[PDB]
Amino acid sequence: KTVVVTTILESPYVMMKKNHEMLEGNERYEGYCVDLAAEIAKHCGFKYKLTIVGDGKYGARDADTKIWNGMVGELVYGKADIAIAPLTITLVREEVIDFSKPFMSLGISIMIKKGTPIESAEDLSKQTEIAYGTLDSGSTKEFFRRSKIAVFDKMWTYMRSAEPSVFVRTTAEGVARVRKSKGKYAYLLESTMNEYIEQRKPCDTMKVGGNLDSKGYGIATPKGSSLGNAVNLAVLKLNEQGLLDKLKNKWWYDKGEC
Amino acid sequence: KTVVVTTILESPYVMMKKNHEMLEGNERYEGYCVDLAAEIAKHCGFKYKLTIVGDGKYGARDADTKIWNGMVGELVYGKADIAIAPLTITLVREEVIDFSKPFMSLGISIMIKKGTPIESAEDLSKQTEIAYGTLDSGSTKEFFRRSKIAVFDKMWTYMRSAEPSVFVRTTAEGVARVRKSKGKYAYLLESTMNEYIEQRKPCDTMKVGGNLDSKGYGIATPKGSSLGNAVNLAVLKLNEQGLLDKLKNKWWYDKGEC
Ligand SMILES: N[C@@H](Cn1cc([N+](=O)[O-])c(=O)[nH]c1=O)C(=O)O
Ligand SMILES: N[C@@H](Cn1cc([N+](=O)[O-])c(=O)[nH]c1=O)C(=O)O
Ligand SMILES: [Zn+2]
Ligand SMILES: [Zn+2]
Ligand SMILES: [Zn+2]
Repeated sequence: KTVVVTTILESPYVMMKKNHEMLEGNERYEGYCVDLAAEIAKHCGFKYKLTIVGDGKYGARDADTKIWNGMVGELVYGKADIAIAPLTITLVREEVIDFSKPFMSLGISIMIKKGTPIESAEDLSKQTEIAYGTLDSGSTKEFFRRSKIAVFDKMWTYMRSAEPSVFVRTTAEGVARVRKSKGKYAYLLESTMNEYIEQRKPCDTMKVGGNLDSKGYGIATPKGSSLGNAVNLAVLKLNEQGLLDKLKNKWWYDKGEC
Repeated sequence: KTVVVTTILESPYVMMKKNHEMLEGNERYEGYCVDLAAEIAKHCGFKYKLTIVGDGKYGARDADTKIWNGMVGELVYGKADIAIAPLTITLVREEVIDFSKPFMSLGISIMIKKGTPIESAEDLSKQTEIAYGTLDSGSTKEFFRRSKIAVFDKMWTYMRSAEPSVFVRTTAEGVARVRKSKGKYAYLLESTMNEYIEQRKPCDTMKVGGNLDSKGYGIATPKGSSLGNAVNLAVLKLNEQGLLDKLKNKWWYDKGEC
């Protein structure tokens, strides 16, 4: 009866409260997705427990073992009832789990250390001085692997063969590498996260250019789950009553340090 | 079985071609949604007929009789098998029809005659010299009817009681009203249509401000349609292959005149 919610530690969606040691259950966490979970739970009339995905991944199918990892895996193998996180709606995932309508729009975007002479993906592709990479597991990497658009395939060819690895294990690892590399590393990441990091100290990064693509984050449930329909109606309700915009502002711009 | 597709005359989604005489059937029409129809038809593998919704409406539910009109009505009562149109995904609709994931994102925006002293919704609401309204039936009018945000309810209050009616039966009628009102009428409408008009001769209007909200267009099917799942996976496939971005560029900005 208590609904197990799988999610991921990724600011500002889900963060440990300063003092989580003294708190328990859901109280240990805070963020956009924590607020959204409370709201969905409330408008669906269920009680829930938040849990952080064990392997810290979003969800991909291993080619060899054909096994699903990450949050998607937790839903597929029945370890969780619902996932509320910055989880991208994709065709390959839609084939094994259900998604609500998107609660947030976004696209792949470019993060640079301020001053870097890059204005676009095309710019990145036509040069080698400035290295670039992505979160080495998720829909961003997958976007580039699969793309048939020339500029993106050109970038993918570079990135897959670059040594040392241009790929990073976490978003933070990616930001730090931008910040620390005197403008010789650029980072391709989802626009929402780019915009968030842009308003954080030391305020030395920026988003350049437009998004390379358009997609959305959705709340996921196991196929044929009994929560799917209600959860979906809830996201639509909360979007129309302005909540989702409220929450974006609270966690992005009301907190802005720049 | 040939699939009856319901849609609506709205540029650049569905428009009559210049030479539609001597053309027959699906060939009389061109537009973003026409190309969209064809591609979905190839990827779910069916044959279809394009038909323009008889009453020229998007879809709303008569409070009195509780009957659905517009394209939504045609799905609900079994007159059409699928709507492919700039149809907004909303809560009241998702309760009686099925939507695919969004094929396009957008928001309510303001259109002015060039030179009009308005920069935002607040500006509209704080004055009376300049009249304003919406498509008198659709998701936009409903957004204002329902809004609790002070500025939008302030506008709504004015709008509902305005004389003469500031509402219009078609986008075309709204734009003509802006163009001929010498700047005394501003028009609230979806960002996609606003962006398109701004790039067309006589090039005398402009989109001012940001979007007042965020949402999507989806393809709709009757609840429990066999087509439901297939079309959904098709929209995700097209978005990921970059086709949708291709169509948007072809129809919006390769067609610019200003
Ligand atoms: N949303 C993604 C995971 N994911 C996250 C980030 N990020 O945290 O900004 C990214 O830059 N790229 C990516 O694929 C998923 O669903 O795979
Ligand atoms: N997409 C809407 C209908 N609809 C369309 C336009 N338009 O064509 O830009 C508008 O300005 N307002 C509106 O409610 C829905 O489906 O009701
Ligand atoms: Zn800690
Ligand atoms: Zn609530
Ligand atoms: Zn195709």
